Amino acid sequence: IVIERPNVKWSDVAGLEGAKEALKEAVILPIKFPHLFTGKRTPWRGILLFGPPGTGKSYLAKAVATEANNSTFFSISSSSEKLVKNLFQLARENKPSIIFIDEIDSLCGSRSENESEAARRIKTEFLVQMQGVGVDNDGILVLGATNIPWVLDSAIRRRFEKRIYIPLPEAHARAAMFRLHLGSTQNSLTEADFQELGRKTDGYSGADISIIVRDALMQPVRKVQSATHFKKVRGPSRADPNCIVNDLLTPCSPGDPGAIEMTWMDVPGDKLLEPVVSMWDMLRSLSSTKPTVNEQDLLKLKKFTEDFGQEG
Ligand SMILES: Nc1ncnc2c1ncn2[C@@H]1O[C@H](COP(=O)(O)OP(=O)(O)O)[C@@H](O)[C@H]1O
Repeated sequence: IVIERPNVKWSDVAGLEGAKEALKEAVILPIKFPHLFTGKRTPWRGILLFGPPGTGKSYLAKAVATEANNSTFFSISSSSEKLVKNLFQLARENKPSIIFIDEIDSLCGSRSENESEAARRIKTEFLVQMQGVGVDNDGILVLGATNIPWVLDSAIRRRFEKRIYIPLPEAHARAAMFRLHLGSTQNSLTEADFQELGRKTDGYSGADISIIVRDALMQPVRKVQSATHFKKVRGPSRADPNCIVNDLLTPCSPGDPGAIEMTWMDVPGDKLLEPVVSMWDMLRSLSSTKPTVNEQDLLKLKKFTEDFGQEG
């Protein structure tokens, strides 16, 4: 449904050097330098991003969605469904355009034979759109995401000539994801800290880490809400940062010199000085969270890789 353009720069996507290049070569260059991809170099029709969950598929998708030079981006997902015909339409009308279908593994059921009457109808609607009588020769590419690609139907799988794997982040990659998600928020983690976190999250996916930071990140909020005492520290003016004040209030332990008796209720709106997210927090946040992506994922996944190679 969403017909937007996001703001996820390659920089934000950590790791995935090759995915990045592979996607530049098949999506961005053909757009910028059309004369280069004519004749025998017509870019592939559909790319299929696949691999363990939370490794970057959807995310990376938005990356190309931003790096698409005004080349309108269309995104749909698992959700009278002739609206498929309708999607490709506005797409051809606005070429060059991209189509991203998250978790394409939706329309299928190649395990326990999950079968529906008209879902067999929904598939073929699009399964036909791939060629089109009125050739969509246009600069239109179809992106497909999936964490369970083997359950895919050869019918669709084989309309994606170029397929890309999206792996579990390596060390350096993790570290950056910690710094990235932390964003520009007040904290106190040193480089050596990120690297140490990177080393600790061995085997975690990118979504796992994001789930971690989003938690630790909320640590200074809890401390402020659940506090019982507040010191009276000195720090930047809430209304004008470059003007220190010796007036701000910050939550602190009852057993601390300068500890006033009162909760956030009393703390004025513009005198609150929040704590900085710390390494002790991220670690506590890391502990109560364990990697989900087990070897089966890569196991039944390694299969698809070998037994299907390209041409799907
Ligand atoms: N390689 C990555 N770089 C930065 N963030 C990532 C990466 N992979 C996953 N994430 C995080 O997880 C989310 C995207 O998950 P995707 O949508 O990548 O999961 P799927 O890959 O869809 O399971 C984003 O919100 C992002 O914060």
